[PDB]
Amino acid sequence: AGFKPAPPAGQLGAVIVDPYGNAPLTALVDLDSHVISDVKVTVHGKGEKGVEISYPVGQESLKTYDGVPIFGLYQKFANKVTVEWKENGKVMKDDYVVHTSAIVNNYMDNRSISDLQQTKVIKVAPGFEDRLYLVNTHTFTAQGSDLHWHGEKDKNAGILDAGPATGALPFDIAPFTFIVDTEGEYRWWLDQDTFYDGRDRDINKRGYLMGIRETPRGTFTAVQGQHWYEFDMMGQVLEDHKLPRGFADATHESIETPNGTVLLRVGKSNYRRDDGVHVTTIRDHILEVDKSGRVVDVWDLTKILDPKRDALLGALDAGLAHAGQQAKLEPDTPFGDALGVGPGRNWAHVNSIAYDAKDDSIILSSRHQGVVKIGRDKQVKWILAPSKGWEKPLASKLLKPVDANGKPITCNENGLCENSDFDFTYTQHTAWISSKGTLTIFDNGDGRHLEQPALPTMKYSRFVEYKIDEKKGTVQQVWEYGKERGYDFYSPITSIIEYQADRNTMFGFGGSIHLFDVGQPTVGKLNEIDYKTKEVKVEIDVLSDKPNQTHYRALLVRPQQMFK
Amino acid sequence: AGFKPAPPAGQLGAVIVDPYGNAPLTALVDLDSHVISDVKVTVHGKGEKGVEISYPVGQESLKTYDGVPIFGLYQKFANKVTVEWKENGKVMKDDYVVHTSAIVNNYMDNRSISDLQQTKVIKVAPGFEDRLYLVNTHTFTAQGSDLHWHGEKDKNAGILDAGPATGALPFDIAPFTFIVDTEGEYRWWLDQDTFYDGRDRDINKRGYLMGIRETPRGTFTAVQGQHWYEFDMMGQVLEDHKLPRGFADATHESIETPNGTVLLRVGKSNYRRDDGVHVTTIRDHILEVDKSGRVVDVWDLTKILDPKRDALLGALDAGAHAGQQAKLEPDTPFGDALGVGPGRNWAHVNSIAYDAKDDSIILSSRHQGVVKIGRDKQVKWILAPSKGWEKPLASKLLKPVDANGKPITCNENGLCENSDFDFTYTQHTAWISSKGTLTIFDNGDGRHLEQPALPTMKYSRFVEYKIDEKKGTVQQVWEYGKERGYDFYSPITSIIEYQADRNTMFGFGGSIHLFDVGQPTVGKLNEIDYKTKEVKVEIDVLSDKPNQTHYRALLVRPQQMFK
Amino acid sequence: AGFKPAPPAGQLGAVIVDPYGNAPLTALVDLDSHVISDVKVTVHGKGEKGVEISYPVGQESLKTYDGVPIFGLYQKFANKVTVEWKENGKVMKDDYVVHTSAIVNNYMDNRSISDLQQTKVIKVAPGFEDRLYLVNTHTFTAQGSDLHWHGEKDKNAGILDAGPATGALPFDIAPFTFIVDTEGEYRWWLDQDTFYDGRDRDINKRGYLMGIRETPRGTFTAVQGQHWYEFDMMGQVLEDHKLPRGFADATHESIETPNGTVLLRVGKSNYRRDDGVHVTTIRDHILEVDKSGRVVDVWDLTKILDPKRDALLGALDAGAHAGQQAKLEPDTPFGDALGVGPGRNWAHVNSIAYDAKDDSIILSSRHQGVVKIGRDKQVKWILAPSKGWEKPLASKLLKPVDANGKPITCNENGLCENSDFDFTYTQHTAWISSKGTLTIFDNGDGRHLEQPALPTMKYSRFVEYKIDEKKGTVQQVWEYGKERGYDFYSPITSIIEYQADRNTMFGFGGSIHLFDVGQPTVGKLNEIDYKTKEVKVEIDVLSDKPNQTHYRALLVRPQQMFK
Ligand SMILES: Cc1cc(=O)oc2cc(O)ccc12
Ligand SMILES: Cc1cc(=O)oc2cc(O)ccc12
Ligand SMILES: Cc1cc(=O)oc2cc(O)ccc12
Repeated sequence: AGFKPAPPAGQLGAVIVDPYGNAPLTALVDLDSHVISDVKVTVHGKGEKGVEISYPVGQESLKTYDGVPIFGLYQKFANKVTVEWKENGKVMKDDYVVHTSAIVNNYMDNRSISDLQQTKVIKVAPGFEDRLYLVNTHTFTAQGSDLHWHGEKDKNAGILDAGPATGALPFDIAPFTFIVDTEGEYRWWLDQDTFYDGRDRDINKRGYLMGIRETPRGTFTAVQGQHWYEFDMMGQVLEDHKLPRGFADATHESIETPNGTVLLRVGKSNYRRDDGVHVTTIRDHILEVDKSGRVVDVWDLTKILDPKRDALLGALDAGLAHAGQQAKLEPDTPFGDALGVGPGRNWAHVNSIAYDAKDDSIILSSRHQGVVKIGRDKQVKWILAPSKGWEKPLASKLLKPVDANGKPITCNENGLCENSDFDFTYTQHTAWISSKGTLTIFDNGDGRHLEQPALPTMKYSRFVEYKIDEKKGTVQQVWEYGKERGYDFYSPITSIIEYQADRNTMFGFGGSIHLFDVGQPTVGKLNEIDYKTKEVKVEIDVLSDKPNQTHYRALLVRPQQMFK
Repeated sequence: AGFKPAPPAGQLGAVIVDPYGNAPLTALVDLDSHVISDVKVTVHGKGEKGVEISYPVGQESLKTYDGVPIFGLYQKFANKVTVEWKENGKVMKDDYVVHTSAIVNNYMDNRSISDLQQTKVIKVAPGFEDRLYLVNTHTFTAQGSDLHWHGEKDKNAGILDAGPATGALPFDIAPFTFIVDTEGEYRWWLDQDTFYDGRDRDINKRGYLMGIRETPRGTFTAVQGQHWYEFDMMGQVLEDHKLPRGFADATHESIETPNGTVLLRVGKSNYRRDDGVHVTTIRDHILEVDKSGRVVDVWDLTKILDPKRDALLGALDAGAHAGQQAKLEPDTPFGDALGVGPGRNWAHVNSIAYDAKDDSIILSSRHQGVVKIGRDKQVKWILAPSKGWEKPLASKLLKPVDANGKPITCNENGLCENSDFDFTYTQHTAWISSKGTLTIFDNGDGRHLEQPALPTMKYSRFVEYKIDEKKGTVQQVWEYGKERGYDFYSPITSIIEYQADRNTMFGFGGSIHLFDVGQPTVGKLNEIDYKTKEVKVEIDVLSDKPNQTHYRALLVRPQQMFK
Repeated sequence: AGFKPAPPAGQLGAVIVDPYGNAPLTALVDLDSHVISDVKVTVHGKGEKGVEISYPVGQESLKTYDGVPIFGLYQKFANKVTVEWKENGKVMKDDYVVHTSAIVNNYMDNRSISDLQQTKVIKVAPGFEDRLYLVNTHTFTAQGSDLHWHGEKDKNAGILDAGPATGALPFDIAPFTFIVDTEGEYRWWLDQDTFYDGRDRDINKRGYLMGIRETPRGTFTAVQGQHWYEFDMMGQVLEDHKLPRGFADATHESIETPNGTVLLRVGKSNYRRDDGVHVTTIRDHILEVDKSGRVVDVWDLTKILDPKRDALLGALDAGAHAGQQAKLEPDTPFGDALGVGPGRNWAHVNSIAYDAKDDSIILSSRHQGVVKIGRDKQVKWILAPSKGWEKPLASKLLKPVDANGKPITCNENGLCENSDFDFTYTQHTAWISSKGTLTIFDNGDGRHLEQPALPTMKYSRFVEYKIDEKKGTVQQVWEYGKERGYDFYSPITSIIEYQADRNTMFGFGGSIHLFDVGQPTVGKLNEIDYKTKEVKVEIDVLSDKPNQTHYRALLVRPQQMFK
């Protein structure tokens, strides 16, 4: 004999904790050749106020896992799990005790407050107890940024000098990926080693895990460094693709379209500038790729927008900590991940993508320029931004602010409006299309009205929603929130909103609250705001495990959709 | 810085050889940020009778490779290549001299005749000089089969005994993957390290590279051991998927459907038999999987067909001990062995065809026949001699008919009276031609459910059928090879596929002379005129070790490779 | 059972080609549980003037390989091999025909002249026909240098600027590693994938394969990037160590001591300068490490020597912009660049010798000279022109003397009056011959701390010295090459080593014609008679791409390879 496999737990197979080895708060009930249907799983709340997690499991899932997927376990706990099915026409039920192990943070040093990120529940309105949020955050590595792309030497550089760096390889950090419930408990953990290894020098396993977005299959896409991925809630890495050889440094976003493709935000490696110098470009290219990893289309933004436009670039906050100081651009800023104009500098900093199925177009959030729609035809359709700095042909594409009745609102070139609640967005994020059809944006608000304010705390962020009339070329602000909440609700970077049709709320995550508060944990604030009354239905704070460490994004995840 | 990159070769960028590192007879012309269109590549023939290779290159390819793909080089040679394009409305052309290195066989030993498999051009009709063929063949490793799946110990077994083996892990061999032109020159090579490593004991890089099929994108799918793949002619691995956790041992076939899914042939690991014993089943499940590697559907053939049917199994060549008829036993231990029941090689399914018309699959069972099975998991029809089949299945058997539609009388063994009609035996590649007919490679071992008096009395056929599903009849409408006898007999493997572009039947017999101890095995590439039956192409491929079968070959077209 | 292993070839086991998968011109005769002794292998020459290769094989090797190691095959050939042994007191012999595959260069592009480096046999004196030489050379990758270490941003730098680079990660190139016989045939090849992968971005498989040195076991040590290695002539990787975490960028040398430790040349990562800025230092630390990869000792040369000394640095060829004298600057950014101070290439140490007699190390500093440093971390003596050196170091300078022991008068630039005596400049391989003398390859760039009127006025020397450490004197006792002029001038790399078996000076000039734009670079293998100065061997190796330096070569002996 050798060693036997786990024996059957009840009326099906063994119950396997973490089948794929990437998700320790998950398990699987082995099917053991049983033919079953009507499968329904219930993970009971831990103790008194504990949140219960419940979902149906589809056939494709049962077939793919060869078993019933168990999602929503607590760490280091004797979880109580109920699985119900139909077998041979008869109704069946098993009760399992599924013991779990611990969540490990593999990236800790003297900066660490503790191992895990802390949660504080601030508000949970009745009827929102069941909400689950996936938090896409990260934690500093001991080493810090240790690698650069090698670039091309400029003719004006010292003859003796080594070659310069290029691109944005140092944009690299350990991931911290979990689902939190409304009691503030971790109910899912993605092992950090799934995608990342910050101790090895294998660039295939470095980067910044970002752009976690749900697919039509209830699975998720993601980007990290030079690869893009698809994974599921069982921790199965379903796709792992290298970027096509011409491109590098995928960050911020990955979204599956209805046509089966995936949009990514990358840079072009070995991009030849008009002066013949080769650079890796920064955050200014869009790819459409298929599940074969092949390029279906590319948008080179350096030829579509205006890379010499510094209207917003010059209005920016230097901040860490050289904070509260307006960015002074320089002609000789060396190429690299650096504020500046031109291909090879961070002139666009595109940070989100939305696919408009209606006209086969894409909407981009550019942190440093504004928000634009670009066609399949590579033509600018419209731009949402202050008018300053834009030249013709592009100035003609700026949308015109109007009111509820459609009458022009009067705005200066800096985007400051007269006698109106209307305001443009500035250093914004997640310009997405809601189920309503409108354009929702997280208006971070750094460099608002194209200047820094008199004092540093005079900043605020907004959840805003616009209605756009494309034929008329008009934009109407139709909803906003957070303007009154001041610095204490200001995320200078990252962050996301998304409209939730099911309970008519606006979901939001402010990812860098108190970023600049030296020695203080950064706050990620999960919010759900009632769309009609503007009341807080959910407010949950996530505190970084090291001081002054931004979070990136969060998602409202629904267990009902996870296992098609 | 420090060391500079390759400089531009002509008017575009550098020309890199084997950019992905898996295809040493390819190159890439870096785009270097040039905006180009109307691209056309030409690789010139080597010497006097050398075959030129020419193709257009699409925008998707330009964008994917960040350059112009150069396919069809010769090894260890100063290839002459011409690239034409349009840029700023101007017509542009470059001529490049692209030097290549050598093709390496990493699996040689005292059995090796030489390093590479030898090609002999026998016949090339005018107008067929341009043809290219991808040969999916293999080469023995020094150690042979070295790993087994662990099975469950049987209760009739000894108390002290170690557990048995199960499944088919030993089905494992180094790949030998190349494209040959009609001068018998190698024009493409897939490095053996791309997918395989027979020296390491990482099961993820083991198995039997098989089922190389073109996709709608001009790329190819393949299976090997516990993974399935997609790659392209630049040697880029586009997909690499583990089989879903319930399944094992993917062999023989992989085909992309029009719905974006892929059909695979696997076995079930930890399959619970009715007597409670768990086994890895052998070559009797079909998976439909999506490009995420998830299971869209599963056909469990042990519940759809009849695993107890020994009609054809009992009548098989044992081949060390070839020639002999296979005497089955009730106690054959579970494993990759001839036998009945789940956990033995009762079915040995070796090809799949998706029928888009009714959303069903056509399967070739080496040991049972050819069957259509529906999305609903119901048998729609069976092409096979009637012996051994019982109701409810017996009634799905197709009935042979003539050109006018009248019954052909056949005994239960598939022997027909006064007819060219014959069923298929131990067959392969039951596919659906562009005509809508069923093409099969009829290997012919166990023909008429018996062994012949003499081994040399065996023959193989290309054969084609017209099926009326409504009427439930089958009509043999084309055959070839019966009259070529033994020197055309492939006991195993092999394939045919109807070519509409030039009305030929393409064929590859993979195991000609397999049983001639000490002799190279012959893989014969053939294009046969569909009307005249004239041999338009015949090329023989000889194994680099004796008694080493080839699997399949494909007719590849350069103008489809780079979408 | 499934697929059988290779069967026995003769009276032992199967004969496997490239058993470890890294050395395609080797084979192994499986022992198959035979108990043998007195083993001798003979690989016969190819054709008329072919060099036979013969050697004994020890019990340790038999046991390690589980078989008889076959070394010295030709590529793509039916090698004839004879194996003799003793078994049960009977004398035994087998003759094997061992077929091989081809040698592959995986790094080719439009710069490629052809796939392999070309060899030209110029001179082979009788009694030197058997000589074998391992050539440690390299080949440009398509992309060139693509990665940098990230450094610490300097406070005099722009607020908006991204952080700078540091260290020498770009020092990275595909290896080209082979053994040539005196017919100029390749008799061994180390697969480039053994250690390197220039297509992937796994830094563990990057760098510059260097410092290949024989060990007391007849195996070899090497360094590449962030790892050090030990391998043998069967292509077996015996050790693979990461550098200790404080260190980076191992280049140029690796030598095993008699105490079981290994000496390496690295840089320090996160080295804190006195101004508080952290850098990866360049080529200025020596590690002694044990076979566990642990640090036994460290020599930090930035505290032992003088990093501010620009005597030789200021006088260097800039070579794109070759010929020009190097005009140093105070603001040269830290990095792999000519300059003073920690974090610039002030030292560029390129060889190490352990002196067992007093437990000290002799170093060659390309930019400073030759120095002995003790276990105690004290400078024992310095071989260099006196310019730029200040006390306390100035006083450790050796003083030149004649055969009778009398002073030779030299200016501060190393120009001597009425003497053959000259110091070394930008030199390499300051080793200790079996005679106890110091041998150096005097490249000669920056000779006499100046550039010449004309570039063609440069020459290189083999040179030998007798040092009295007690007296503090140095005596030039042998030189060669000054009178061969430019066609013998190696600006960089290169090596010599005294051969006692036949009283020759072995040499390899690695960069002959380096600056002839568009021309292959020449690596010249030489054995020079120590008494007569007659050229006993001269073989030229030509780079596969223009202007591509070679590093080193070693004289290898088959009868030592298999302990
Ligand atoms: C300044 C900064 C820090 C960070 O950790 O992440 C970022 C992500 C962005 O998209 C833009 C800016 C930052
Ligand atoms: C009998 C046999 C030997 C082999 O080497 O390969 C095979 C492949 C198959 O699909 C079926 C049978 C065989
Ligand atoms: C100048 C130079 C070029 C090179 O390719 O390799 C080198 C190696 C060295 O140790 C020192 C200098 C060089």
